[PDB]
Amino acid sequence: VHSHGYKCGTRHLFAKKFRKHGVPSVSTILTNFKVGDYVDVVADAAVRAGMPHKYYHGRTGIVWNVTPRGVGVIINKPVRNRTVRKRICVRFEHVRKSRCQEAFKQKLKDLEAFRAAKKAGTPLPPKKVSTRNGGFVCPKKVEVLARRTADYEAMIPY
Amino acid sequence: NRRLRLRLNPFQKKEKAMAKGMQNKKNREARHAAKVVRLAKARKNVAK
Amino acid sequence: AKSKNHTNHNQSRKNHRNGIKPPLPLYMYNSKRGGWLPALVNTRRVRKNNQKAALKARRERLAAHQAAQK
Amino acid sequence: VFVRLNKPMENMLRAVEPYIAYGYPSLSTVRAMVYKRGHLKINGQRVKITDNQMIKDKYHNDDIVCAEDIVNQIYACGKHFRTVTNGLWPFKLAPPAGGMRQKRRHFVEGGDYGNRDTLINRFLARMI
Amino acid sequence: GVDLTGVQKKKRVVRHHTYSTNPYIKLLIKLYKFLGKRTNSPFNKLIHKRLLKSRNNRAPISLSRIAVCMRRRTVWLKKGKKSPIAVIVGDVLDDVRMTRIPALRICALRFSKSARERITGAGGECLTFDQLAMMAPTGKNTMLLRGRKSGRESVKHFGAAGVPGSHAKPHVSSRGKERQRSSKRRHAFRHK
RNA sequence: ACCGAUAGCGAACAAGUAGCGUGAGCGAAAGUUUGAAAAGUACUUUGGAAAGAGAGUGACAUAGAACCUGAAAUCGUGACAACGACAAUGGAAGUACCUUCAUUUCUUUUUUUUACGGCCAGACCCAACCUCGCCGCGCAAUUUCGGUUCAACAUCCUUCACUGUGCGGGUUUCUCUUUUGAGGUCAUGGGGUGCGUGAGUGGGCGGAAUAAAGGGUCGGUGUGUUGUGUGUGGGUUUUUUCUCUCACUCUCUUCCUCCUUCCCUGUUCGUGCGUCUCGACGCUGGCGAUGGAAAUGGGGUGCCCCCACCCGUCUUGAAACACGGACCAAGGAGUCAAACAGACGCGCAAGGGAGGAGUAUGUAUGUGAGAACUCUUUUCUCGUACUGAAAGGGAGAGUGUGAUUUUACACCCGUGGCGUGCGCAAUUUCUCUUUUUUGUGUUUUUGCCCAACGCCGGCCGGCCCCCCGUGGGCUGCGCGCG
RNA sequence: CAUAAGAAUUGAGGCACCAAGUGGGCCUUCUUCGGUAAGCGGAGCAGGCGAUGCGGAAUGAACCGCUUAGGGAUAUGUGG
RNA sequence: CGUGAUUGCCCAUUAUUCCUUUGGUGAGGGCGGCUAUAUUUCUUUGUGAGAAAGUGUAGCCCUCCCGAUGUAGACGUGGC
Repeated sequence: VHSHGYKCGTRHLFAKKFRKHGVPSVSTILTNFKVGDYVDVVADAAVRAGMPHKYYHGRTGIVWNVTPRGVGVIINKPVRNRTVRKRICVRFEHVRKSRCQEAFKQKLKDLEAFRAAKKAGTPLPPKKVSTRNGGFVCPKKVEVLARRTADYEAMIPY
Repeated sequence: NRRLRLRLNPFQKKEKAMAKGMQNKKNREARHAAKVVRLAKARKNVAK
Repeated sequence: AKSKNHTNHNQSRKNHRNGIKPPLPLYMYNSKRGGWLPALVNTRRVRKNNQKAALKARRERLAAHQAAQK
Repeated sequence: VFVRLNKPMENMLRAVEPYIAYGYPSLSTVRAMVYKRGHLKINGQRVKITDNQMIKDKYHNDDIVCAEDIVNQIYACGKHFRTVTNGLWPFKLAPPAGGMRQKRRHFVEGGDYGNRDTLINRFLARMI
Repeated sequence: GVDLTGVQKKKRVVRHHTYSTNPYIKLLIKLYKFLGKRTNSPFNKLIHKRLLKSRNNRAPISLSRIAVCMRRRTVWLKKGKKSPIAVIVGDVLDDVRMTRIPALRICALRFSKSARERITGAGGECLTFDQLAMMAPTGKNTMLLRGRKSGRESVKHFGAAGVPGSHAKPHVSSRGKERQRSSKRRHAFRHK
């Protein structure tokens, strides 16, 4: 059985990788928040505080909190027969807003905007096509296949 | 069970009564078809 | 005869007996506890407020019995 | 069962091939299922079908009334496909004087499994 | 080839060839069972059903919590309907808090002596459900009182890894100082 | 509200005996004639003798002192018309034998077998699932060398093969052009019967349709036409001239060399025809078998076919070469019981439970009933706020209200989320009712829970430099409408 | 809640009380460690067996097929 | 020619189907003081013979439905 640091390491994961070294950007810091955001978790390294244990990068949870430097994310962690919500104390630097949800809503409103426009706003306005289908065809030059060995002396392994 | 069958299609009895068109009718088709294609056939011809 | 340790098999089968639960997650509302104290202080001041909404749950009651009681 | 087809749904079926046979029903056949194993599920109770009033009683609601709507709804869908189907009672066919053999797997890749497409009718018919 | 049952042959749960030893009930149920189903009345049915349970499952209700109900009348209508029907499948116990509260009509299993009286005496009315139903078929301006449940003590004795989340009182032997409670009310021994 | 002679004391018995052990001590086994009684079998007679056989007694000796009964294991016998490749008993199955049970029965009754609407399934017989298209075919043609003959030539063609001409007559469309359609095919069943009230056997006469026909009409399509136009991209085209048309694309052309809708002009097919139909229900009969004995149906043994490993148990796994298990009686193992958790019935309910006791008066043994009846003042006891080690405090911090809410007022829901419910409107019919159905409203978080104050004790005493007040601010088996 | 365009399900969900019986496993497709190896050892996944029989593999705990009311009638399974 | 001799099969507790059984958070109903509902069935293409014909029918009865192997272990009995 194995050794256990709460920050017990790995091979090639935590290490800060391919030209991706160094501090978080100021863009990172310019960000802005509100709570309830569904944001995803990543690990810089940078400061080895506010830094989750292993579970958590690549997972999406929801923020419940914004503290000075940091934000609270409750995440559902799967134990036995359940997922428990865990509320984790990160400083802001280790988390980011997805698109996961964004689209859904985005579309939903956009669509509504259109659906609404379409009735009950002014205009009227084509989008898409159906799915997939049949068709007339006037092709104009079919081929076939003849494979391997003819002129194999030109090619193949030795 | 014409009855439930008939519930489900009532044209069916009359279909059944009249075979949905028997034999004379069933042998008649081809022969038109056969010439007819030839008429169709015939058209493209020269215009190639 | 080497005396085996332990394992995990059967488990997802066991785990799936009784399933994989979350609980109506956001209960309808949170599970309580914690936060940033300057925010928490402020939120109480906008829940001060509750005695206002209790007199809005009484505003309607008065309207029904002052319009007419007939 | 009957299946509405669009890409996932093409996909769930896509995975499942050596466990299933599926393909393209025929109107004859459809009708015929509609005979043989014709049932509706009716607040439960699995009941072999009888009449277009019940059908309407369940499916007046998509202004279906009869099986010919149903079959129509099968071949020609409606997207009340779902709706129609779900109230079905599940079809149970027959042993079929035409085993599967080669110790299973797909048609070309075995026995039989996979999509018998139009050949499903051909197949299915001995099985109903 | 059968396949998963979501639990096979579906468990007592809410029950059938049924409960306690009081004769009357047995009638009641016969009476009422027709009524909810075959006098299509959710209320009746409800009644019917509601009749069926066990004592816990009929933990009482008491009066002042009805007061409120007769504040409801008061924010109901200007008042064409001007009447209201209380139900409790238990005994009505007296409360205390008010006890100068008005009269009114309550439809119960049992009213305490005192209560019964005093209620009635206050112009109230204690009607048994025979005294209800019959002369009350169908709801409408009925008020189900669904009892309580909660404030039993039993649940108290649910919980003890005394984490900051679990705050609950064990079935233990101190009835006084220590005798199994030495810290927690001090942070220190055997921590939290 | 005990045990029943292996029980029950050790000991129902001359038992704490007998017995046993040096001794200490250890310390058993062991029940019943008589409807009434010995009336306890005289007598005969054989028999050494026992004894026997008789007899004799007695209801009964299958009661003769082994006495009530007399279980099982085990064995003789009788009796057996019972059977045997050889495991053995075993399943299953049927027959034979059967001791067999129970049932029903004919000159108008049963019984085995035929037979029977509509049904109510299953199998046969013929039709077709279309179709654009090759394929080919034919011709000619080239190439193209083979059978004839002894071989060559005929017979460049036996033909495979090619290439061109020409054709549209002709197989593909396989248990894939349906997996189509009914016609009786009459063989199979593992039968078959009973709502009703009744518009009504309504319907069933067109309906169908290859199609011929006719185009026409518009409509769908490949093309030539581009009729373009659009697209411009390349060249020793900065640019302009010049050259390549390539890519697209418009109408167009209605080119079609092309579909189809419609509508006419055929054919078919059935129902029509006529309206009667009718398509929404067979213990019966025919076969042979008593007339009080049987017979149909049920029990038992044997026998044959097939089928098919010792139980229990421990184990990962036991048919093992794991253990225990020769047999039959009678024994022979999950108890009483506190606090306590749930469940449930059960009582009453903030009280409840007495409870210890004690009194208490006749039913009449008794009596002035642990147990009868109780019956109970005092209450006792637990319960009907909790919190603090404490010292100690302590809950409508009601609600509401004023409120600069020490206070002071008022006095029939703390704040939100949910709520069987109740309300309203639309919604169906119904006279109206009923009121189906719709559409909503609304309402205490004691209906449940959630979610947030609030509240008690608690703790830090906050805010602030420190401390106090507007007011804090951490915490707990607390409190929030008994 | 349409797209003009891209589910299916959902023989209920919610929710809970409380007590058992269990903790030696073993077998397998798959991955994989130790060691030559081992019907060996030792893990990972899924499935079994265990704790089920039926039907198949002349023979088999775990292979094939398939699981089971009691039957009846029919047809298949694996397998012939 | 165009198929057709004509019918390639044999055989599990699976499957269908069918019956009876059984349980079920199962479905129905009739559950009336003569309209009706079960029992028994004719005369037997459109009958409950309320009146052809005997018998039963007080909250249960009478129809319907899904499911139905299970060790340990548990629970149940209008079980013994």
